[PDB]
Amino acid sequence: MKLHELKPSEGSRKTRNRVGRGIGSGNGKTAGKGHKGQNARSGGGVRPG
Amino acid sequence: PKVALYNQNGSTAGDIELNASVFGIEPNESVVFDAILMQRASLRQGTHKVKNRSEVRGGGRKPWRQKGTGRARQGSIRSPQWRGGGVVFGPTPRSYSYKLPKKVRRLAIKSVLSSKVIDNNIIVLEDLTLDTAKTKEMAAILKGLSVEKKALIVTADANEAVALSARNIPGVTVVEANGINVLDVVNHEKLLITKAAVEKVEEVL
Amino acid sequence: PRVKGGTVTRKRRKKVLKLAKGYFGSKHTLYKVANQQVMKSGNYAFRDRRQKKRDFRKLWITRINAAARMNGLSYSRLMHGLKLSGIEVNRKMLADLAVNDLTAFNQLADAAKAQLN
Amino acid sequence: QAKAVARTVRIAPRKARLVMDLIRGKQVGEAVSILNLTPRAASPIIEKVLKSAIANAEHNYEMDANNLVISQAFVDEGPTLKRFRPRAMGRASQINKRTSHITIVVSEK
Amino acid sequence: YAIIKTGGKQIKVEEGQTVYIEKLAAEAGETVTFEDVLFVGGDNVKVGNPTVEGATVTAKVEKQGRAKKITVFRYKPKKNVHKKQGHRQPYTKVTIEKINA
RNA sequence: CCGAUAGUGAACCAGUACCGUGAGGGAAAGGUGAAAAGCACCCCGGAAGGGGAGUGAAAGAGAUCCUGAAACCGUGUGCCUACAAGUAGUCAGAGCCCGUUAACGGGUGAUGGCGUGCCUUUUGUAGAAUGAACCGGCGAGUUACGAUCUCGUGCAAGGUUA
RNA sequence: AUCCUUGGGAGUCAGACUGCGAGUGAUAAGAUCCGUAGUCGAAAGGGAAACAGCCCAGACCGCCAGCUAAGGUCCCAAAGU
RNA sequence: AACAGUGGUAGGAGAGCGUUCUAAGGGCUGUGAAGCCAGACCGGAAGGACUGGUGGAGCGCUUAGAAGUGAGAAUGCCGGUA
Repeated sequence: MKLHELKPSEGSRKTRNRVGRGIGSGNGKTAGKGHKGQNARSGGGVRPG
Repeated sequence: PKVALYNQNGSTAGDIELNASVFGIEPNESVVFDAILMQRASLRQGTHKVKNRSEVRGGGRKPWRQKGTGRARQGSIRSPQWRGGGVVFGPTPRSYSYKLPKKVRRLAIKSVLSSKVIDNNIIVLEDLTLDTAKTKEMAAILKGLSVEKKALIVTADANEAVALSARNIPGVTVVEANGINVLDVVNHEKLLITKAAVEKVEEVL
Repeated sequence: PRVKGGTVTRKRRKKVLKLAKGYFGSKHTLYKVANQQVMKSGNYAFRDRRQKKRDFRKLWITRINAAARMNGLSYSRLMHGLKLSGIEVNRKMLADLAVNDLTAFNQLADAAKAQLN
Repeated sequence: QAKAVARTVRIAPRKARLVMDLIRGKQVGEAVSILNLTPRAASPIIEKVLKSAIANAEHNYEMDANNLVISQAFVDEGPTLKRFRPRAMGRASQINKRTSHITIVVSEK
Repeated sequence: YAIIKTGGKQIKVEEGQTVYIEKLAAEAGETVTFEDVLFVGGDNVKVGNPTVEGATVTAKVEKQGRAKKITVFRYKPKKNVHKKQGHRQPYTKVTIEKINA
């Protein structure tokens, strides 16, 4: 591997979902959490079981 | 690998015979790639720190009241919404080292050495005898062995003769016998070895 | 690494304002009202790219009756005449144009009346 | 053609656009007489700039100073002082002490 | 003057009048005859049973190029929808010679 | 890691100024030039403030003193306007005026057809429901450590070593 | 051309209106509460003068192409005094 | 290449564009870098490029990697100006 041409493997790297930037990305305004619902607010969330 | 030996001047008749299991592997193109990247990482120091919202030395009383003036709610002075700061998440100092398995870790250096044999770039420098320790000796040898750029020198002894030279030579790096590693070989394009270190490296691994 | 992003905002502000010249008042001057008004004038665009395609026909149909009644026929009857005597697939801007060089249109209207009997 | 610049004498701009709009287009024998009698007491700020603009054209270029047409006369709001003036019931409003830049470009007929 | 279905949409054409129609390859530089002529005109050799049997019109294709860039931008006036389509349109600068009756 | 709304609150005579009886809160404020060569002399002006003259590469660099945007405030203007009802645009459109990152050119567009902002929250908002005076900058989904699934890599009833 | 399992991954668990069938109501309500179907919501276009729910119909994009649906065919305003 | 599709909130998946820094060399700068303003140029968009003028010392490209990675709405914060 010449350090110029340093390309990764076939499908081992993948971009993080940058959540909450702009409308047209998907998941911009509500940032995937949803609407009015315990779960959409900050700080969780409820106990697991 | 039946590469002809070098007299460091001659240079020279007589060829050496290397291990197929070390210098004759089809190089793994994506197992090498993982190993540069853990090598570049953790050379970074990780000393980036941000005074967080609590951690900012700041008065915590509310500036004005809750409800009753023509303003907003505006809880603390030193928050995230204010001029004073600071960053919400921020970078905190942290780690970057992590160890690959040795069945990878061998097969990285087993790959890149085997790759550079095919690309006609190993020049085995027998016995590396230097009669003084000035850098002008290594000026002539590298140019006399017709190499120009960044270069590695594998000394099986960690010589005071070799290593005091050639470091002021701005591209060439003098390496420990054990001290071979992937960001030295990939970076410096070419590596010069004693006859004794090929005995050593093929019986390191 | 700290990311100011001090330039990227500016060049987007200065392409919408490029697309907002000639607007009345200070919609052309400001940004934060202009980005509404460009946003209208794209949504106002696409509707009106389907009006000239649908309302220029509502010109030339009047510009047939303003010639078809010179020869004593109606568009509701004339476009039946061209559909029978002839299977004529004449463009309705161009059975219009047939007015620019009248009486080429009337001789087509002459072709209409023969199968109106 | 000549130019004089005032650069930060304390007056409001809008209290000096009005003195100015009996000048732009007039003559030297038709503005120094008019500025003395407006009375509009931002006048002798400008009249010490027009008359200084003519005696620029007197010394520096010798453009036959009595035969000049006043061409450009724009005035811009310069560096604004700002003071807080107190007010009852704890209001403490603001007073904007404005400053202007008078430029009277005097030119040949 | 000749009336031609190439399109599919119809053009009034005299000889020499530069006419923009669809992208048709024509290997821009070559010559193409047009094949659906209605209404010869002039001496009013008028159409009948559509398409004047073989009254074709030759044309020297000169340029094949794209139009002004047009920004298709539809947006829903609430609900966070934005669809911004840059768009081009391919013409062919057909130069027309020898209206043949 | 930061490059002056960041990084300590403080790159600057900062816990200063101010605010509080008092415990306490607590700022803003970087850059002439390579060096002062920091503008001798003449003209206007009481004096600041200018115009010539020299200084230097620059003086538009001359005291917030490199860069200087926008809101704003001007001055000139080329085209439109004093029978007009308008979320101010779009598509059509002659006249008039210019010649271009050479293109089915650019600007104003007399008038006609269509057309009630953006966002939140809602069953439903042009909304007479909330939000914003504008302009510029800062401002919000990670990070540490584990558990799970796909994807990839090495080795394969043997894999990793703290 | 869909469905079954299996795993990862979320949103909604307040809906409205119109017709058909029901209760409460006074066989009152753009009323409430169910079934069923549509549409809206998440749907732009044309109708219904303007109109989230009726009527017709689904917007990848350009055309100064043609044919039709609901509704129309004196002027407004396209099409038959 | 044939045939079909291509409205869309909450949401799931995929592909991209940006900005800052580091790593390979390769490549522009006093014969003028970054940034600024103008303009009728090009790609599906995010967006790029070119000529002019200002600006007077730094800067991009490719290929990967890290992330204080993107602004119109917080009665947000500060400053300026209405």
